[PDB]
Amino acid sequence: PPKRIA
Amino acid sequence: HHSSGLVPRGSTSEVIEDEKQFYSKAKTYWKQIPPTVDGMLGGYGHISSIDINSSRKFLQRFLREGPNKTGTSCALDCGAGIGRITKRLLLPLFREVDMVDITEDFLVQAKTYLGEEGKRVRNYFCCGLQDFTPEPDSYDVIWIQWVIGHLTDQHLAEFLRRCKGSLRPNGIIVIKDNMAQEGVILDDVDSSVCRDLDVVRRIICSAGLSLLAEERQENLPDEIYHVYSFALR
Repeated sequence: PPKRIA
Repeated sequence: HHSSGLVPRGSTSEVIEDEKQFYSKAKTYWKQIPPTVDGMLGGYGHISSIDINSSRKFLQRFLREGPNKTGTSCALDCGAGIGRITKRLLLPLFREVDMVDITEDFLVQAKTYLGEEGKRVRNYFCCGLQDFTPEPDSYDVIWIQWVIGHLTDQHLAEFLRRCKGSLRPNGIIVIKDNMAQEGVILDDVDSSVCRDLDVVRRIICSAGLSLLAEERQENLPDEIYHVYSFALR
């Protein structure tokens, strides 16, 4: 998926 | 052209320590994810329409404009999951669609999820892309979205080379994926990598694919990685 900048 | 896509080895995501585990952990992860749009998008189901709208505009340029228009007879959805993209992007634009995905449970659900237009899905292939060979001269568009992070650098290059041999005249491959701010970043939850733009362009071009178009997705939530689309052949 798209995902949060870690 | 070697039908296996073989190329010499170049660069490596040295962030991938054990390739066998990189693949087995991802296969395990997806086997327990619910076969739903929320499962496909990791809690970002609310951007699905925005995503599809941009993809449609991007692809329509190749189908509608130019002297050597891309055809509309058949598309391949790579890493298709339950068919979110096949249903809302590809089936409205291509006469028939094939799907390939590693997760059996998602291909099974796709029959239900796609509804009546799913009867225009010709083949449901269950395979990892690293092991998959699309049929020669078969597809006008090969769509590869949010799955390149699941392949090693070498397998990505070889897969794209196999894809090239699967395109019909004027066909294109599209990659749409997350791009890291810099370098290569491993997500140890789903066992995938995010790569920066320069890294991805180098993999494509060093594999012998021609980059036709590149576009950053606008209007996404502030907190997520940038998403880019590339057209190649």
